[PDB]
Amino acid sequence: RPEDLGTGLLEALLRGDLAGAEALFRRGLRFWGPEGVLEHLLLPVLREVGEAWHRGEIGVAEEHLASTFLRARLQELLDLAGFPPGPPVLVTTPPGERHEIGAMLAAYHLRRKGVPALYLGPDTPLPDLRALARRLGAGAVVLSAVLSEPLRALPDGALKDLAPRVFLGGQGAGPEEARRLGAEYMEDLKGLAEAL
Amino acid sequence: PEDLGTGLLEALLRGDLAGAEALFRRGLRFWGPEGVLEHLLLPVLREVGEAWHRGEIGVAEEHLASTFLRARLQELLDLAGFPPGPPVLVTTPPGERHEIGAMLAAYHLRRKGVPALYLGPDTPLPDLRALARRLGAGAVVLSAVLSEPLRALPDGALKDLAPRVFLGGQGAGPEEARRLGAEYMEDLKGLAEALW
Amino acid sequence: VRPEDLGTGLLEALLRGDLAGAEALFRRGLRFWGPEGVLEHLLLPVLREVGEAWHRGEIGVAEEHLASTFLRARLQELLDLAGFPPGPPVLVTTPPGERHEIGAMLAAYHLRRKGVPALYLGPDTPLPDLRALARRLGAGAVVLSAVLSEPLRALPDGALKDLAPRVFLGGQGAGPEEARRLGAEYMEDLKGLAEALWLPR
Amino acid sequence: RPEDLGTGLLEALLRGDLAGAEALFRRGLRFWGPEGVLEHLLLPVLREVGEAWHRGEIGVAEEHLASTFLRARLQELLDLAGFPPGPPVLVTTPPGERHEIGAMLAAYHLRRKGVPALYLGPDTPLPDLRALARRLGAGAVVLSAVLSEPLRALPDGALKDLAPRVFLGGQGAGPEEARRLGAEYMEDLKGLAEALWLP
Ligand code: B12
Ligand code: B12
Ligand code: B12
Ligand code: B12
Ligand SMILES: [Br-]
Repeated sequence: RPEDLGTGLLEALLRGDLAGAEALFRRGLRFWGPEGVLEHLLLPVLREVGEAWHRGEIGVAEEHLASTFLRARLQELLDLAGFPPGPPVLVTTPPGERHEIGAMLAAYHLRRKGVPALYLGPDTPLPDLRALARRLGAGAVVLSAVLSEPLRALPDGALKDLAPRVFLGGQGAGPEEARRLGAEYMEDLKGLAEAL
Repeated sequence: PEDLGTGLLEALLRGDLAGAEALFRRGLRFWGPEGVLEHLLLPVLREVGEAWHRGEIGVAEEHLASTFLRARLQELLDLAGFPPGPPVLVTTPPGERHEIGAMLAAYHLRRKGVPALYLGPDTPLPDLRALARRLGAGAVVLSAVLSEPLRALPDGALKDLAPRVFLGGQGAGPEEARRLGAEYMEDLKGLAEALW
Repeated sequence: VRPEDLGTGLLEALLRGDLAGAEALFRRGLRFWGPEGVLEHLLLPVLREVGEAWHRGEIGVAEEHLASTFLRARLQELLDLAGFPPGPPVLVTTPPGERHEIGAMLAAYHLRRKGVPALYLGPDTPLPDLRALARRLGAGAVVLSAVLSEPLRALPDGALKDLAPRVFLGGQGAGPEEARRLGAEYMEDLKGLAEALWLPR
Repeated sequence: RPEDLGTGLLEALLRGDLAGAEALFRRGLRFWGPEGVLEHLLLPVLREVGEAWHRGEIGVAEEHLASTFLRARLQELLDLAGFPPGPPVLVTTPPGERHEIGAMLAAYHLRRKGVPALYLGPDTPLPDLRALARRLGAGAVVLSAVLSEPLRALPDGALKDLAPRVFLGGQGAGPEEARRLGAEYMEDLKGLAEALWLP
């Protein structure tokens, strides 16, 4: 039953039953819809994995396994959203940030609203990012920070003119760090599309 | 993979919906969203139609397969993004009961960032015109598999359904479109370009 | 708060072409009340309101189409979430001339929820073709949904009698007298259809 | 058209035409099939991207974009190969190795041969990897190294007893470094499943 899908998915992953995990995920998709399954299945399982690690019950390998699975499910949804033409929004994470899920969520929410979000993958050097934005005439750059340490490593103003609009979010980011870096801060992914 | 079409058709004809669903999903993984329509859904649909037209299968078997494929397309349709802004209304001419062409058109538009509202088939023109006007629709798109429903319409019938009116499907040709006051397009890939 | 309270919001979302909003509201209803709840207390009441509003001339065919297509899509989703078990199927359709799908889809859904392999063919299946498919697949039953009475009236006495070992007819277009004339078993309760099949558990 | 697919795909990616890149990739699939498209399209384009970067013709962002696309196509094929039951083989890259494609190829070739290859993602610390292998009762661990420096940083015997069988490959690896690390070395992915089954 739905309230038990999260537990089932997590237990499936922890015993290496990818087939079973995939079926459970698909059930979640059918029940909650695309946005629903992200809010009520993907994120809760990801958090529980994190909490289990933070508590010492599993290691990085189990975490990697679950993240890779969920990244694959999200990439599927990303390609089902389609990719509109027109000036792209480049989506990535700060240098040193290897966690991808936040960035992919942001790209997904934009693409569902008809915004051409180009997900680059994580960990993009800022000069290279600036150059690509300029060449493709990107309207915005969007950064997801799960950890605060990668943002702390950046100098003041580092994000300031990557693109006409620069957005920073994720639990690793706050309004003060965004201001220091010269980015706009946003808490809700659902409002990122509206903001553009 | 070049065997997915045969497998799907045989699965449907023996009423193995579970197997047909898996095969369809394989086709999705392999060919992508637009690809599975070109390489799996439409070929199977046509083979079913041809088999019926040849007298090899009965209406019930055909219905079963068509209903399945309609359901798979509706799934993909709702997985696509839906932007805000003036909608494009998508339907079929009065008397045209076949849905898949219209659904394809709506899907290809939604993938390209166009807010295509699929109404279902068989919409009377005054009612269609009124809805377009009320919602401030930028366009109406009609899919005609049969030519007879178009033939029954008076000259100019489609001319003012919305600021732009497109007619396609194998039931339509450039001369019939001109007679009816619609713009003709053969390729769905060019419909999105024509709007943006 | 009850499911039918969301009906006005859902319908108004649909009528202004806010598909995202309509979908979200429907999904909320699903989370809160569950599938059977939302079907009985949101989907059907809204479908009827749409129909009545059309029958009264308050909305045009296009708006009605839009709403019906939306509700059909939500029901098809639930239908495919119920899964498809193995075993001899039950074929679900509507009589020739009957284009309305929702009743048939409901019947298929309630069977599938109870572990019965209900094959929904779509609507409007000729009887000899239906009989042939039932025979080939070794179907235990056929289920017919009739919203209109005229399609049933057009059929000869006994026409439904031997489509399969069991044949069930329902929908507001059907009554017990017409079912008896046609040789079908008449059935009002969707939740009791599986039980009526006399299968294990 | 086939002889033009690689150039077309690369140019599509470099101008951020994901729709066009996806179609071109699908054409490659129609021509060459699943295994074919990897040898004739995915890998050549990946290498050309790399070479173009190494030559200074594109920046990291363009490379990231193309690699992310190709990673997505490979993950698709990986999950199409299916996942059999039975004791898994864990597939990853050494600590410090962020490149994924080699590992994904290895997992794919195993899965095609009916081996349950669990791709973990890249860059797994060895104690954590050891623990997961133990928990899942994995018969083998497979590591793909494109860079040599991450292997050089590892202590002697570091890969020994991650499972009863441990394989190391990729251009970053050679037989001498594998022996030092306590892994078995191999070059050809088409032989890897057979090499795991047999002694
Ligand atoms: C999972 C998790 C991890 C995972 C991260 C990988 C993964 N699986 O995603 C792993 C295992 C790596 C991890 C470990 C650590 N992480 Co941790 N862990 C978590 C946990 C449980 C969830 C984080 C999470 O929600 N991630 C999913 C992302 C997508 O959600 P999100 O970042 O909150 O972002 C949301 C929004 O901001 C928005 N969003 C995301 N991106 C963007 C971008 C834009 C533009 C916008 C508008 C919105 C947006 O969408 C998201 C969902 O709504 C939290 C605890 C908790 N929150 O309950 C911590 C937590 C974040 N971790 C913490 C940290 C920093 C760590 C550690 C360094 C601490 C340690 N014990 O060593 C380690 C080391 C990191 C490393 N070396 O890899 C601490 C933070 C404390 C602090 N700030 O000092 C937390 C808060 C735990 C705690 N309560 O103490 N962690
Ligand atoms: C499948 C099929 C059926 C199926 C329908 C399945 C279903 N949809 O539920 C069934 C078996 C029901 C059927 C029956 C009939 N159909 Co029939 N059958 C076909 C068949 C084999 C394929 C049709 C098809 O490709 N559909 C899929 C659609 C999407 O393809 P499409 O219309 O070509 O559209 C493409 C493009 O135009 C574009 N597109 C679509 N819409 C739009 C819109 C725009 C704006 C744009 C830009 C692009 C675009 O995308 C599509 C794919 O690339 C063809 C024969 C053939 N080989 O083509 C006939 C055909 C269409 N059928 C035909 C006939 C005669 C019938 C019947 C009337 C036969 C009869 N006497 O009873 C019945 C009608 C039933 C009714 N309800 O009225 C004729 C039509 C002749 C005509 N009118 O000119 C055809 C051509 C067969 C023939 N050669 O005689 N048929
Ligand atoms: C909605 C509706 C429509 C909608 C249909 C929406 C849709 N896409 O499905 C629209 C607007 C299209 C419509 C139009 C028409 N319909 Co109308 N409308 C209705 C309405 C309001 C409700 C029908 C309904 O409840 N549908 C849902 C189904 C599932 O409900 P149900 O059949 O009662 O079934 C219940 C149970 O029997 C059970 N069930 C269903 N099937 C089965 C099977 C089994 C085995 C079991 C156990 C149980 C079961 O499930 C349901 C639970 O409540 C009624 C009037 C009313 N207030 O009831 C008419 C009504 C059915 N319509 C009617 C008419 C006349 C029409 C039109 C012909 C009007 C016209 N002039 O063109 C058209 C028909 C077009 C055509 N195809 O020929 C008449 C039918 C008269 C008759 N048949 O004798 C009605 C009764 C209105 C009237 N009093 O005049 N209609
Ligand atoms: C593509 C590439 C990149 C790409 C990576 C793209 C990507 N997303 O993977 C990019 C542009 C990022 C790149 C950059 C760098 N790379 Co580079 N580039 C290459 C290139 C052109 C090809 C590598 C390749 O083919 N990878 C794909 C994999 C699958 O191929 P493979 O490892 O040969 O594996 C084959 C087999 O071994 C088998 N296989 C793979 N794994 C396994 C496992 C097992 C068990 C088995 C049996 C078989 C097997 O499958 C493959 C055949 O189909 C080579 C140059 C060349 N001509 O080879 C370098 C090369 C690997 N790069 C190199 C360097 C130096 C770098 C950088 C460190 C440069 C720098 N920044 O200073 C960075 C890395 C930055 C970092 N630390 O993260 C060096 C490595 C030197 C060394 N290892 O001693 C090379 C050799 C170039 C050179 N001549 O200097 N590179
Ligand atoms: Br009900």
